[PDB]
Amino acid sequence: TVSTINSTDALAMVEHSSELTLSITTPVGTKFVCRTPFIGTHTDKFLLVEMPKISADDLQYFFQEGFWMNIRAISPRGEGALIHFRSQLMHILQEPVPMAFLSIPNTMQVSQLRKEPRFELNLAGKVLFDEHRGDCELRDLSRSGCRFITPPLGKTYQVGDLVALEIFSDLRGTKTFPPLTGKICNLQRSLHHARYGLEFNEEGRNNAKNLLAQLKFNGTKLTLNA
Amino acid sequence: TVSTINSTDALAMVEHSSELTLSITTPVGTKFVCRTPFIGTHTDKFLLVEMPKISADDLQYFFQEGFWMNIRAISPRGEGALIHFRSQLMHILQEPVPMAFLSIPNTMQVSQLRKEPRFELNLAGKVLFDEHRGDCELRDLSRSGCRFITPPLGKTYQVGDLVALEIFSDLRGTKTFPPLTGKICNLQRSLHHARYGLEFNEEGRNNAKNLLAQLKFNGTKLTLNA
Repeated sequence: TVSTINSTDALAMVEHSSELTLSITTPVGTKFVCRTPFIGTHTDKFLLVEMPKISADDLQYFFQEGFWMNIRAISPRGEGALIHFRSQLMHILQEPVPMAFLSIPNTMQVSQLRKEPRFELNLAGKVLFDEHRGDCELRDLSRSGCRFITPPLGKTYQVGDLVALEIFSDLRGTKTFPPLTGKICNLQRSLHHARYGLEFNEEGRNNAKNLLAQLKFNGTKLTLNA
Repeated sequence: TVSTINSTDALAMVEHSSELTLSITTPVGTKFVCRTPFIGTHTDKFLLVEMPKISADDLQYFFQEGFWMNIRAISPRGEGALIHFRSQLMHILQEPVPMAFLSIPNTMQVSQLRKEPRFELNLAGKVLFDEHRGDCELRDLSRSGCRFITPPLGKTYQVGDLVALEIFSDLRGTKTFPPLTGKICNLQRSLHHARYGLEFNEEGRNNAKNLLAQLKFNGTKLTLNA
């Protein structure tokens, strides 16, 4: 799962100048999110960062000494990794150059990212198999495969079947993205669900890459950009 | 050969917290050398470093704002690389924490290191071949092979000969390091020189690794530690 290690080792995984994401919560409970480059660290005393490129007002309201924040750093190690930790804004300097000094916790949590990230969704569409079309809902998607559900009492598919998912790309479902083609690699029938796992073929992988690109992230998940 | 590239790209090759070597020349011409960790950089404005761990007096005499220095940074990229550039000490801070701000030049010179570094030397010894010993001088050495010279009028060796170099390990040449064994891979005879290139076998490589370890670096080259 996730690993908790010493901050010195966790930060060694991060490249200087890389971007940090700051989720700030002010003393009165208001929230703000910004990003700023990671300078480096001083011994084990401070985490140095550049002043966020935000309006003077936002700096005034959300970037004051003493304020706490949850920071998320990135690491290129392996297929990537995310480093999460909580830090307090200790000092701000304007001379010789504007920069902030954050606190360093004893440990940080490191999350290894997957080679092929999976996205959770719920996009209606059609399943095309042997010239017949049925309804389906895309529930999980990665550049290599996906998971979809269909009406438990509609047409049934068997493992090994070459199907094509025609996902609606519009608000009212009439237009569809290029088809996600592949073979059913697994399935599960229950009283209320017909669950299927699809493994894309070359064509399917390209259209999947294209579909992920047309989608918009709402802060929680990918959805139709409309 | 050596490459000259933009400092932003050159510094991206260096890992934060890694050690920097500072060769300082004061305004009155005196010289000093110290090492200190690399913090990171602020945008393209400054190179941040930790205060060198030297005596107060040395800091007073060699680490003042305005002083120029030649810096050498290391990079793990490839078999390694050395980044050389000149920098001026722009600002020193004591609060929130002691740290120095150095200038960043437009470009830096990057030198790729070899997988198997070669050392220049001149260590007398004996060449053992077919039970006979002759004089020689070790002139070049790496973990995998070496170059040595012998009296142009002494015994001659041919390419492919399995010889053993018994390098004297003491001040007056009577004791020798474990033998550097291998095959002559090339040679060159001149009026004043008999030059040979040796390729170590397994045994030779181990003794070579051991010999490099017993040697002392005088600041210019490796020599007998005595």
